[PDB]
Amino acid sequence: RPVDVSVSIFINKIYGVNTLEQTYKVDGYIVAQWTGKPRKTPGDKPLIVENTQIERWINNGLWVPALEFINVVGSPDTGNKRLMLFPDGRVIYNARFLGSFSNDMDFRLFPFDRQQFVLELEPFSYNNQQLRFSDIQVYTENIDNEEIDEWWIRGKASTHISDIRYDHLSSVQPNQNEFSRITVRIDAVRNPSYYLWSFILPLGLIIAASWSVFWLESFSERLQTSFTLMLTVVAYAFYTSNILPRLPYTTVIDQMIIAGYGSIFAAILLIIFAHHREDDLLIQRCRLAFPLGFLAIGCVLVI
Amino acid sequence: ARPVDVSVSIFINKIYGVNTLEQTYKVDGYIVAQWTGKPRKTPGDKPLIVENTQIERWINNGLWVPALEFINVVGSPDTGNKRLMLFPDGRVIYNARFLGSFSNDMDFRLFPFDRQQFVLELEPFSYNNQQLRFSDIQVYTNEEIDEWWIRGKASTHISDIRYDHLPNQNEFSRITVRIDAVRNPSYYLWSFILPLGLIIAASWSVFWLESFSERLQTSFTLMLTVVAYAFYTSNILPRLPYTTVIDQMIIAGYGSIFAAILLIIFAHHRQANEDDLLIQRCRLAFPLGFLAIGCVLVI
Amino acid sequence: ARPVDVSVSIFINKIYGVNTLEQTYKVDGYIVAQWTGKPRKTPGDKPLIVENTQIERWINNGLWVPALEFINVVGSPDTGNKRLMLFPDGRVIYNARFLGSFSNDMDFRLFPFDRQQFVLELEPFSYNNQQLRFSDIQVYTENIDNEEIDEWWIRGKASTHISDIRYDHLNQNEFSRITVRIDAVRNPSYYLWSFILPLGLIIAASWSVFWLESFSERLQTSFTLMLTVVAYAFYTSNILPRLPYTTVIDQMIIAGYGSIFAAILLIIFAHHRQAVEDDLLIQRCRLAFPLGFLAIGCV
Amino acid sequence: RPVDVSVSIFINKIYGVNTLEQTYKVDGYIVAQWTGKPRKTPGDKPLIVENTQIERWINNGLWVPALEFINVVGSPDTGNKRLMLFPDGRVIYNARFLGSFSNDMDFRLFPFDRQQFVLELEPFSYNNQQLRFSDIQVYTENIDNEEIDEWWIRGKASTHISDIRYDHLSSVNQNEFSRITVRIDAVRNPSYYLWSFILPLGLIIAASWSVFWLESFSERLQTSFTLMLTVVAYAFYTSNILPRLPYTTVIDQMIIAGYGSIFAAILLIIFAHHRQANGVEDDLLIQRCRLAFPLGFLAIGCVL
Amino acid sequence: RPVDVSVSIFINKIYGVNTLEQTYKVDGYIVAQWTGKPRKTPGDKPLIVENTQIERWINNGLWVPALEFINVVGSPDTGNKRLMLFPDGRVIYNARFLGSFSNDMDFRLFPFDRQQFVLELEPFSYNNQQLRFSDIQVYTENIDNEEIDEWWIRGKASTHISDIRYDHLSSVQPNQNEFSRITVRIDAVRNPSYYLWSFILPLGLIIAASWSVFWLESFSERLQTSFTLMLTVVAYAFYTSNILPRLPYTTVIDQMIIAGYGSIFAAILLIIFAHHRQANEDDLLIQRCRLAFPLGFLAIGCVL
Amino acid sequence: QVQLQESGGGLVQAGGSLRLSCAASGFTFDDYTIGWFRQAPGKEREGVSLISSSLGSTYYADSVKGRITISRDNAKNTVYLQMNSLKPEDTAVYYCAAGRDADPTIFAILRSEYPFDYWGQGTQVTVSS
Ligand SMILES: [Ca+2]
Ligand SMILES: [Ca+2]
Ligand SMILES: [Ca+2]
Ligand SMILES: [Ca+2]
Repeated sequence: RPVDVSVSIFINKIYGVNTLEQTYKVDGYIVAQWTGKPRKTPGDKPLIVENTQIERWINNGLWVPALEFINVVGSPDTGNKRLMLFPDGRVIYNARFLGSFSNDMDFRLFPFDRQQFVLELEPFSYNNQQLRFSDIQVYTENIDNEEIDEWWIRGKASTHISDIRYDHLSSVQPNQNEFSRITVRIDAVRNPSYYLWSFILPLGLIIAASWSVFWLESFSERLQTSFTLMLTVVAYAFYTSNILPRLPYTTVIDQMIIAGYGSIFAAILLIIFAHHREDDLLIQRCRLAFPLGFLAIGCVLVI
Repeated sequence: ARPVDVSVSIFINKIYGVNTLEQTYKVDGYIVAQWTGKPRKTPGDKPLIVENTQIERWINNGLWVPALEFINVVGSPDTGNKRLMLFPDGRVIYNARFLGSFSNDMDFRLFPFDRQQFVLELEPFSYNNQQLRFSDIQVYTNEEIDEWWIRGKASTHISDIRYDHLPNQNEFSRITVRIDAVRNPSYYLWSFILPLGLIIAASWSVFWLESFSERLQTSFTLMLTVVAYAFYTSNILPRLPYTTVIDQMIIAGYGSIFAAILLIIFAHHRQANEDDLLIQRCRLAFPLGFLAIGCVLVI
Repeated sequence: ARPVDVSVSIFINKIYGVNTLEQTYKVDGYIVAQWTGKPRKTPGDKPLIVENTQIERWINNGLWVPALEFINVVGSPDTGNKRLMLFPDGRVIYNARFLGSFSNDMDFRLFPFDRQQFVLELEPFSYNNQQLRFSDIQVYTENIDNEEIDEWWIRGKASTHISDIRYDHLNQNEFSRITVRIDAVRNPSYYLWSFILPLGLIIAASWSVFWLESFSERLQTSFTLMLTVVAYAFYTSNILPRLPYTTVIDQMIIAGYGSIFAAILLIIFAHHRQAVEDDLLIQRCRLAFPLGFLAIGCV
Repeated sequence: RPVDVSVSIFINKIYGVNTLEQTYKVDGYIVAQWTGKPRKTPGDKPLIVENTQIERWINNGLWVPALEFINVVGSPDTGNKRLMLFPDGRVIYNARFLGSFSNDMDFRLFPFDRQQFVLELEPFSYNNQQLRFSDIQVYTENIDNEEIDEWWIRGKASTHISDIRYDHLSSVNQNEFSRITVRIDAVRNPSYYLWSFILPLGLIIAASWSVFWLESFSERLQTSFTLMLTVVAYAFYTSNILPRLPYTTVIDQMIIAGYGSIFAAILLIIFAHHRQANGVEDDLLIQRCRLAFPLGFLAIGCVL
Repeated sequence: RPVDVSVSIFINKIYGVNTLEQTYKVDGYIVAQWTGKPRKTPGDKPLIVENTQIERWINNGLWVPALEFINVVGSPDTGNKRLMLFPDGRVIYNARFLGSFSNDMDFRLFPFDRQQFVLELEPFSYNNQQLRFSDIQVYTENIDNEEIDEWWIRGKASTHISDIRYDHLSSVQPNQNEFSRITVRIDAVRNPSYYLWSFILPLGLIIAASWSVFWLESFSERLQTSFTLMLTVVAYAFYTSNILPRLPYTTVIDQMIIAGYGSIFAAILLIIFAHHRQANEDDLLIQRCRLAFPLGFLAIGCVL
Repeated sequence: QVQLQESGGGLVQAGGSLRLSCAASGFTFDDYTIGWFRQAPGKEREGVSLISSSLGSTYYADSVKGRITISRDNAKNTVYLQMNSLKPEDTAVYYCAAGRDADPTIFAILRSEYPFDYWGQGTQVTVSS
């Protein structure tokens, strides 16, 4: 009959987010408990088998199933391992792990993006007719000093035990293709404090200051200053790119940089148009029309 | 003694970590290999599962598990969980998770519009096609979020590699998998190509200035803007031993500004003494001349 | 039965490789653990030394060597030479060199004047306080006389605690935990002279916009000023550690943006809001602007 | 009677050149063949011993000498290993390897530098009286699409078997070891550096000479500061991409020449405006050095 | 009666200096020789035991003491290992190693700093009453092509065999708390050619050209130009920081960049002071400080 | 399945000799360290003699040294424990253990009984007069 396995995962740390790879590091413990055939433990007390010695018990016939992290990128770093063998037959496997996990992550709303760190566990060789997950318990520590952390864990870990029906199953034949899978989801929100005050705020001042070109008296002053403005945006796009994470798409900050280029370029066209088509009264006094026109297009960027 | 027929199945979970200069890419997936050996008496006449550490113990006892090498892998791949499914009739199924860095000839000259094909080359390490033969191969593989866009289902081919610099036992069966992909150019178009276009276009507005001193001094601020942009590009764009599309645009930017400097000086110093009417009013000829040369860059 | 008393001694050789974003730091040192087990018949009734590879062989033959885990270590640490000193009476002394990356809650908001405490948390991996207990802890930090050249200044001999950790989600739920704390202060010399001081000069020099005669000179210069702050914001970001919050230097950069931006609006306000008549007080704010900035600086 | 060992090295890839460390990565196979005592293999056919099983045979008495890569930086990454044991007594060791190798590399001529990637092989414990290298064969895959490759392998291969004498040994006498030396000549692909670094730099330096075409002294001096700033911005664009070295390259010298040219022009601009009979009388020849300055620079350029 | 151990260390390469971590990589060989109980070697000739086979001899009773690198940062990469067992009883342990070593390093004089690469060896478990180091021999090479190298080794290795007394030790056996320690020191000087020509020299030209502000005619020209000068120093500080090694203190180059900021800032104050502090009237001598400002700077430069 | 079939025990007259036999089956004999143990009534099971093939190690208890000789025979996958000049003290249940990682050299110090994966049923050896 299917072996019921009770799992408990302790998450110690979630860090090392790789934006381009869509990977993140998770440090914690994994506990698995199942009941086997009763054993004759020394003095009828639970027997502890640590690390190297675990393999010796397996060689002698102890059944220790391999549980694979479906979404782990490469073999995880396993710390200390232990087997607690009870005389009644129940076995408790406990091990420390650090692994790089993968999940579909959308950073388009950066620096206001919300992600969910997922862990997918499943037996490597035994279907749900042989091994089934009875329950899952996830324990996340509290973010004591949340202001100091890069990510803010919002939701207490979500858990779900599902059954994945694998298609191409070699020599399984009747029904050796349903596998029990534990799925853990930890919701988190990025800390945008740094990006708001050091990236969004100064950029706003740069774009706003670029509109002051219309307050200049001479055409030669309006056009020459706009090149210093253009150079300021380039210098800022560079300051942004060197710090911001690399992605295959544009973020909120990136779009602001593009808007900055557009605003300065549009102003250059207006400056030339007014002077070569006696300066136009309305065009030269667009000191109020240009910022409002930009803010109007800016509202569409949000909605 | 006919060759041992080996049925292979590769499951690709992730293709990432493209290293432009090394021409490498990382591949995470599973490898399944099935062959039929001598029958066994599995305990209880049911398939026997042998996991990880125990696999080596069976090999020490005489179990034949051939080494299959990834021809194009850069260093030993990271093997996760391993498994052997031993059937009573003699058939053996080897299943293992792997993560390896693979190499292939990659051309990034069309960056950010380059199209690449991720290849996997498998082959037995010690057994020729007279001893071990690959019978068949099966490959199993929200696109807006991904850096690369996988086009079609993986291509597969089983060939025979003849080693010249070693009877007729010099041929090895090789599985070759090819996965076509196209780069997501959205980011590079809007944050690199588009602003660069505006910088180059805005550089042509130097001809709309009234004074020669204004035309020449401004061109230096323009020259400095291209340098600042070439730096912004280089720091983000991947390192390569050749120029890309963006790199050529940067070179064209240098040329346009430098050509304008020559025109600005030529118009002000080559006359009867008097700015040449046509040269100073090249406000339309300079952009069209650039666009004309720009079209040749594509064709 | 009674708990096995374990006397621990930790020698700290080096603390380096602080990763700001990960809140991690590397620690090199030795770990010594002493306990009394079942007596042995050592050769010539003299202490027996068992090194490295041989330690595992003794464990296979029945020697009880409990696994002591570093609670706050990020990934398995790099263990150098290992040694077991087996006494005839039953004493066992385990000694090993280690290098590990440890984690702790670190606040870098006061950078470059932040103070941190590097922590080490030790605990048996499988034996509770009823089976294995820590009797005492002694930490040996080395006195750094050449403290001028070190990045961090270890301020005070290590703090030590031996507590009992109760685990709710498992009366055998309590484990003996050693907690080591090493207080340290960052060396701010480099950041003061190369990052704070020049910035002060840039922010002060920006106030000389009001000393310019013409409105066109005052406004155009303000754009060269705004570009100088951006260039400095970049020289800072490329060197300074990446964090999810602003530091002291970051706030100074933000203040620089504010000062220049406020000056731009004052320069325009003075020249366009009148009965071309620059307000006598507003354009002579050469003294009011720096004092107003220093006042906000004190807050 | 020294044991004759025939070696064959297959080079699959040469990459990951570290300029400062003078290191490079090499992926390939190593084949070593020698003849030992005859054996009775299953069905008198060559016996294949793969990976893990090789160590089992060594424990039982099979002599497998350790061949060390003299110039490898750290233990190389050994992939699949194999031993082909023949009944007549001959043994063939085959193994895949990936290693970081060191050699004296000079990058002063960058980006037009020519390097030679070397592999030095030698037995770790057996001298030439015990183990000798009989021959060496090196095989290289032809880089047909060399336009894509960062390095262009010129020479097919060079090999040499020498004898290294050590003037300090345990045996208070046999102090000579057989060493295989492989050399692969390569030339860097300078296309990228010519079009994206050399060419734009040329335009920057040339455009800096146009300061003499300005009318006013105030225009000539103020513009030269924008020129000076352009070279600094370019030196930064160069440094961030170009490899780090303990010496200057060709590009580095060009950037230095740029600093010198602009600085020399600043001195000339001031000298012409302040050294005259009047208060403001620009020397006719000095201000019309629009042709003398580029030729003077090109003259210095040609000798360097 | 302590076991006398003769050590010989061969240094092949010293590279990968990590400024912030105060570490340096060292590739080489380690040879240790001691005399034990005579053995019955095959054919009474020295017996070679390589790598995996060493562990087998240890399991059977062979005494091979663990010699630890005191100042190594993490477990070093041990290549091929070898035991040469003589019939008379003498044992020779030879192994290749690559390790990251630590030492107190001062880079305040960068790029003219002089460092000494140290190696500290000591038995891991045996005190000087059990195991003593009799002698040490260090064999470095003779770098003839030093110009290509980042570091210049000056003079042959220094050696020191001493006794380290630990106060807080395990056992109380009177006078058994001392361990024999080998200390090797290799002096080296940084190659400053690159930093002199690409960092010091251009910086000198930037600072010197910054003094040309006083040669401008108009106050508006003097003040606006100084902002372009200020921006040039920032552009240079950035070019410097991105290439120069990270340190917790300022170097010579860093101080020059600070001096550059001071000079420009002082000139800004002088430019404003001359134009606004008068009877009505740009000061004659202060604006003609075109010679006093550079000499005042050079005076402060020499004092520094 | 692993079977350590023991034989050669039973009743013996004081001062006599006896040769024990342990027929090992169900495992690769050579890469193991078969040995013999004994447990007298109301006394803890002690180690007698252990012979390993992988090593050249052979343990002999102090209470039996000089009157015992253990030997191996891989041809028949058996271990022979010959005990001469017996005593009534030798009376005990003689078990035959076999461990993979058991070292007779380390056993002389530890006297663990931990590295023995497989154990025999035991043969009674009684000595009297
Ligand atoms: Ca995806
Ligand atoms: Ca925390
Ligand atoms: Ca050298
Ligand atoms: Ca120190």
